[PDB]
Amino acid sequence: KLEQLARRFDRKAAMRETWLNENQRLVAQDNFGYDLAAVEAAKKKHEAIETDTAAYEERVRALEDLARELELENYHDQKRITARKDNILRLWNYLQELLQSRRQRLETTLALQ
Amino acid sequence: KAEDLFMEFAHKASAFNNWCENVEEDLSEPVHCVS
Amino acid sequence: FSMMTPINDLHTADSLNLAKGERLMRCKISSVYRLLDLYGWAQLSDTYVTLRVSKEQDHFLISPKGVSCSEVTASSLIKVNILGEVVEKGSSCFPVDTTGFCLHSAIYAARPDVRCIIHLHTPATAAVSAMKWGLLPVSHNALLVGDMAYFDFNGEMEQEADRINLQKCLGPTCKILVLRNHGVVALGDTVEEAFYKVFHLQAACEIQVSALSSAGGVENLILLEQEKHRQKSRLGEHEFEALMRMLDNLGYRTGYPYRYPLVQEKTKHKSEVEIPATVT
Repeated sequence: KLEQLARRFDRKAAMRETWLNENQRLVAQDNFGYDLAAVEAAKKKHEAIETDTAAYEERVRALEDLARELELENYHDQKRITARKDNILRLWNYLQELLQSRRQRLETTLALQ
Repeated sequence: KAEDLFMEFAHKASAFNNWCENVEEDLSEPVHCVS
Repeated sequence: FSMMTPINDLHTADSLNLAKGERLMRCKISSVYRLLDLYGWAQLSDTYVTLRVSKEQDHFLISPKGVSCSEVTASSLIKVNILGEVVEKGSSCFPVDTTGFCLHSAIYAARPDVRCIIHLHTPATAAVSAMKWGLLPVSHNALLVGDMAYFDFNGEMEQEADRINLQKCLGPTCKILVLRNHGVVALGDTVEEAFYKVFHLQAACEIQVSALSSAGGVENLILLEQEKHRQKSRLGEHEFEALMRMLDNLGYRTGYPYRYPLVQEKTKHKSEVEIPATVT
């Protein structure tokens, strides 16, 4: 049973890691529309994306909880689960930092217009 | 107000989408088990 | 009297525990070792090329320590874990050291879309790594390389915090990393694209070293602007097949599967009185 739920851990973390990569890719590019109307449209689209990411923060927390289930049960391979878990957490923190910088970028562009 | 009519849909669409993905990925586990 | 070793040893082994696509990736990275040995870039094992087998199962393939790049084969490769634990060892009676994998491990933790990471220690690339403004695109090949990221390297990355700075400086979408005073690192989804970028950046560095020597200054050179520079074949698909075909013509048992046939093979001249062939 515990090996089955570990293999479910791997299969579950695969999508999370691919999604972290994919929004890294899409927040990487910056294309602000011309003049204040398009700038504020991009601003509210950013706020839509920011509201969207908080939905999967919950799923990442669920992955945390079932990950620490293993170390509660004293699994044979602790290092695997712990390393994958805190690398996922680090990458999510990095995506927050990029979102915050992207936001500050757009308040600067709003303020100078 | 015209904008409010867009933005409550803007909330509910994302909630529906992530609920759909949740029930997508809770589903496909093959579950053999026993007895 | 010969260095020639059959690069495919999967049939003679008939052992070990393998994935569904692992035995082709082993041959591909062994061929990558053979090419980097043949050009004279590297001779001594320092964990140059690392490949990820699968997205979920991890189990990254690396070269054993102590075997020179000329002597590496398919069965000699070692499948290790992300931390350094031995997942599977091939037929290579050598002590296992995974110290050099630590340089690739945090890049594995950073970007998943990469499978192949190639690290160089050539004198030209290490001189460019010590070159403080980095690669100046004064040549066409350096324009073909693309964008670069620069990262300070203190020689250690076992520390928990150094990994954060490394993945910070790498960026979300950048496939060439330049560690200061430590050569270069190339990043690729396939081994073909990574090898193509390695070759082009090595040629660009070789051009740039001679250019900076001969000119004596930046002002004596011309630099075209990055803004001005700004069926389907993948970035390394076309060249790598030619290299594999040429090694097959020499005689290395390269397991790389060719997407299209080479020769038409016009039908020969047939007689009815042939004994029917094969041993069945």
